[PDB]
Amino acid sequence: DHAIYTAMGAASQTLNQQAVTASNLANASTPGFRAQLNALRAVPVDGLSLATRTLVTASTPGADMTPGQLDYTSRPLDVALQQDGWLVVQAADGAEGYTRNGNIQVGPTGQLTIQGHPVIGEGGPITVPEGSEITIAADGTISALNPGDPPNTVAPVGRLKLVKAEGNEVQRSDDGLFRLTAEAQAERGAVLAADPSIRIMSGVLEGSNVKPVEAMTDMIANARRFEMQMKVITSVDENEGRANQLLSM
Amino acid sequence: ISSLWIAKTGLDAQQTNMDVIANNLANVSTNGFKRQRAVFEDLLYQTIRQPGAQSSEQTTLPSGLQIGTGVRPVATERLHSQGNLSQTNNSKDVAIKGQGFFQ
Amino acid sequence: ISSLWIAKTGLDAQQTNMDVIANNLANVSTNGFKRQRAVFEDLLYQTIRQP
Amino acid sequence: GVPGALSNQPAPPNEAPIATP
Amino acid sequence: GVPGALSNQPAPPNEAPIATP
Amino acid sequence: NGAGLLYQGYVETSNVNVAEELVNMIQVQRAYEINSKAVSTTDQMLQKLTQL
Amino acid sequence: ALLNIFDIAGSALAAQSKRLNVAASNLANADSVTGPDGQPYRAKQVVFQVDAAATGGVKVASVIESQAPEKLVYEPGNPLADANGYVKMPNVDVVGEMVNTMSASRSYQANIEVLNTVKSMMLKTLTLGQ
Repeated sequence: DHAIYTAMGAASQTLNQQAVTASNLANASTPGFRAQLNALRAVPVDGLSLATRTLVTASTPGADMTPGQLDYTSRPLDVALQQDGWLVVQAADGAEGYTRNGNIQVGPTGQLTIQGHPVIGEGGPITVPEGSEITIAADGTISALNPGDPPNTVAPVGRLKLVKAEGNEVQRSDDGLFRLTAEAQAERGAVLAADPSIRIMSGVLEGSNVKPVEAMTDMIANARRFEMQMKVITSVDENEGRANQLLSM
Repeated sequence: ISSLWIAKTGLDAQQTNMDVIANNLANVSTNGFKRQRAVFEDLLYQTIRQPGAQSSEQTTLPSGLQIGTGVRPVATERLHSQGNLSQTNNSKDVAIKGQGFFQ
Repeated sequence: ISSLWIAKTGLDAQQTNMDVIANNLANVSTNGFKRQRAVFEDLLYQTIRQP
Repeated sequence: GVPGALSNQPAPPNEAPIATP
Repeated sequence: GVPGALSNQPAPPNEAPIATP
Repeated sequence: NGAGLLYQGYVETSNVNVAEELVNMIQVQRAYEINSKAVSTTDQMLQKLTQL
Repeated sequence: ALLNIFDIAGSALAAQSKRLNVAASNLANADSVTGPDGQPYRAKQVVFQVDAAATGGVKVASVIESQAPEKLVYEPGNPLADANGYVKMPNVDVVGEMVNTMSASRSYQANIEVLNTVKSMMLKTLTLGQ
């Protein structure tokens, strides 16, 4: 009689997985987006008799850090990272997070920032001259040229801080900025250290890694699974309703 | 169901992006025009179940889940680059280099 | 979503090549002009590790 | 005891954990 | 008042003017 | 102070390139179609649930 | 009272019908202009509220006009054009209206199924009164 509960739980988790897939498909064009992997997880109920009821609860692993594809925009301050590079920026709460959205912008007061959040380098957030043109090197050097001044006065005015996370130990926070897991940050320190083995490319921008074939296959599988679970639900309901009349005289 | 109200946001973002592209293509002959480029952002994620214990002498994958919320058009930037110069031979036409605007 | 952006980059590179060719051909009579040639190079290669 | 029979001790509670520690 | 309740008088007749008089 | 120079008789044209616009149009159309399919399959799921 | 279930379901059906009618009217007036007395057409939405009799049915207090800006289209040949030669086209989100219609239909079917089940239960209830 309780198989209806297992079937409805499976249906609800299928709906959750469908919602995850729809979320991945919707923002398929945001720059520097990481897809949200998902896979059903089994939980067996047991004890003292005939362990048969095994429930299903959907779960989502961290992400797939497969690099997104690069498109050339020729904008001087667009950065594309290596296989597993990250740019570290302070978040709203004041803590640091990691991202790959290379669409840097400069405010009216010489404040560099990715969308919403300022970029950090040596020390606090990096600041450039008031209206200087900015060029980004292949290793993170920010060269500034004051307008009108002759070209022979290009000066380095700071440096980006680049970290290296392999991917299995980073988890997406509530605002889309990745952070190290508990054990990873315990064993590598609260704040990561800059490394030179990471190179950027100026002028190109990174998209998102969403697989249309994977999305379509998951949608088809979820549709079929949900329909099967619904059929099991209605069969069990009809069986119980027909059998309920035994108590009569 | 959240799927409908997520795909609605996806469709809206796509429609606005198409409108921006159409606007850029419409004024392909407007003098002194700077092209538009629309950038979006994913909404804040909603967590349901926190991840459990990990690396406990086992090779299990994490168990936590968090559903998305959709995508919103966050900004639209105009590329203030340098365009080409067309010769009109009219004595009262001015083409400005570098950066600057007439008040 | 996979070959579209690669082909877009290729088209952009060919457009830049055409632009520099046209600029070279335009001032075929300008005194003291120097011909320009562009050099290309591929972007970053992604890696897929084997088991 | 065999299923469906009588017993003098209550069954232990059911847990069904998501992932064992 | 609330739709679906009981009233002692009919509602005024409906009309859809194409152009205002 | 960083100001530009003026050329007489010349007009600055729009800085629009059409290859990127066409590729963006293709990508936008494909994304729209896939989102429409997502809507359709979710609607089918809800219909099958309500036909319980 | 075991009979307020019918009232709740009927209120839900009426609210869903109202919302579907509003969506259909907006779709019909998607590309209209210069309604009665010349004022531009504006889209409308509905707001659902619960009747705290706790748990209660759903009602729609009033239809609220959209505050999203109207589309301004340059066409001086229309007498509605202002000093800038602009006409005010209504703001209609076709995808939004399609989604609203889908949601209304699904809610309507769910409520009718609930009514069917409760009607069967209530019909079976009276057999013990003899």
